[PDB]
Amino acid sequence: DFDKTLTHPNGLVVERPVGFDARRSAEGFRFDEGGKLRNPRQLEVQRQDAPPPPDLASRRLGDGEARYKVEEDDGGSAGSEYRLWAAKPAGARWIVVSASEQSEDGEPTFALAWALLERARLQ
Amino acid sequence: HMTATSDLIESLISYSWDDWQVTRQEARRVIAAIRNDNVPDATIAALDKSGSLIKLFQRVGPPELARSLIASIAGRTTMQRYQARNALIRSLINNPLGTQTDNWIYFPTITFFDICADLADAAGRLGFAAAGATGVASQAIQGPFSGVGATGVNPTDLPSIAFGDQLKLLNKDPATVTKYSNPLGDLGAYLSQLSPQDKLNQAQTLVGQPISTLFPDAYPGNPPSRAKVMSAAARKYDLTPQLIGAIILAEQRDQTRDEDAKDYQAAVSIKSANTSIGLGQVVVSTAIKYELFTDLLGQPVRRGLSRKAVATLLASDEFNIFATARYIRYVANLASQQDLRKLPKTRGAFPSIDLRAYAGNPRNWPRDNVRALASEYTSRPWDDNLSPGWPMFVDDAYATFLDPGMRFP
Ligand SMILES: [Ca+2]
Ligand SMILES: [Ca+2]
Ligand SMILES: [Ca+2]
Repeated sequence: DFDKTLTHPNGLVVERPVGFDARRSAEGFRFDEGGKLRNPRQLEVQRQDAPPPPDLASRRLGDGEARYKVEEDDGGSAGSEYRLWAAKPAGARWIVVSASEQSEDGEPTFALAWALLERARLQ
Repeated sequence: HMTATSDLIESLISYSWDDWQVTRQEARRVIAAIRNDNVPDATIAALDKSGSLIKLFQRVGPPELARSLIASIAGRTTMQRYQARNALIRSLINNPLGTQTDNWIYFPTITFFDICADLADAAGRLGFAAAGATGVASQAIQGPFSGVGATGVNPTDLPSIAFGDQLKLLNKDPATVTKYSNPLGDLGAYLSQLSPQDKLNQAQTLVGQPISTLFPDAYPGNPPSRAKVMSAAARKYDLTPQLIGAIILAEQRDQTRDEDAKDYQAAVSIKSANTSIGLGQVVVSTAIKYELFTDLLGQPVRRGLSRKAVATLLASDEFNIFATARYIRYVANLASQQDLRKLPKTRGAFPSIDLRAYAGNPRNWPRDNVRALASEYTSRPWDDNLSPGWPMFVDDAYATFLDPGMRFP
């Protein structure tokens, strides 16, 4: 499910999901599903100083909690576009994952994105 | 919505003649259904919606079967885990005994559930949920390398020490103390009588066999190899499985079946002895003080474990390997904070020691770091009092793990 450990100069550490291509971004890593699929999953994980917007849904995640929202908009023949945005605290800062994929059969679970958030850490 | 598995379990409970207990055959069928279910969360929701989930827990009676059922559900559920846990709590009103029997007598039933749930999550997250065996166990019952590392015989499964011997141990009869203690005196002499192949065979036997676990049904299938668990712990603590292996192999050479029996039995006796237990010979009070299960169990479960429960967990190989690795990383981090000028005897024994290097991975440590850490794993760490023999003994084990014939998954 995950393979290599990746370390950003800002201190974000995370693992690459198996079968995804990784690139470094300004404050973390972007992951794009490999191959040339019709409807690939896209994930981003970043360190962020600002908190999440207030009053988002909460869920348990590993042994802390995360604030999140899933949005939907019009897509195409592969289904509606869905996006997860989720954040957890990391000391006085935050780690944020955002993820996207289409579905014509309802809201995706975003299981992979949740797992990536869970294992991410700052040092 | 119902599931195939929920429908099957409901059919069995509804048909069962007795409303207090299903048959052992019915129970085994329910457990198999749960373990083969591809939608466990949905199944648990369905069963809880109909009121059947509590019935299931209330009616699967013999502790061994309750353990298999509970460990299976705890380990397979994610989003519906709390529902299952709650139903189990509701069930306990009419069964205060639950799973708290035999080797599991120091775990309250909900603690058993929570351990299983946390262990399954950790095995999935840290990468040890499955591993094919690549080594076979020794049948040795005496002498060096006849403890659990060689044999796979869990210390909690060993027969009660004979009454005459328990008495003698209490009284400190010298021959009996000897019999139940570390088998080695002259460490070098012991290594001298093993060929290079004998050494490799010991290492391969140690790491290749399945973990001896107290929670086998927490895993998706058969328990993983020790090697798999060691690789996961190495990744978690920025160590290497070779270093972890070296430390454990040295402990296990200086270990016997009888020492395992004493180690565990003394720890859970009325004396609550502070013995060193299991693969890495972790001291009970050290596991508590340094929270050595931090990466496998959540804080609330950990803080609730009794001392005898902790001792019991040190006898489960995966808990022990993680505790061992966590403690090696503790000793290395502590070393990195010391002043070498205040450690003249350590510098005298290990003159190429590099304290700063300890903060990073063992691949980049001087060999003197490994030798010094071995002294400070058997003995109190960084007190400038060294074990004269343990460094060479661990260094030889490390050399074996660095042989090209030793591969970790
Ligand atoms: Ca020993
Ligand atoms: Ca011991
Ligand atoms: Ca010492």
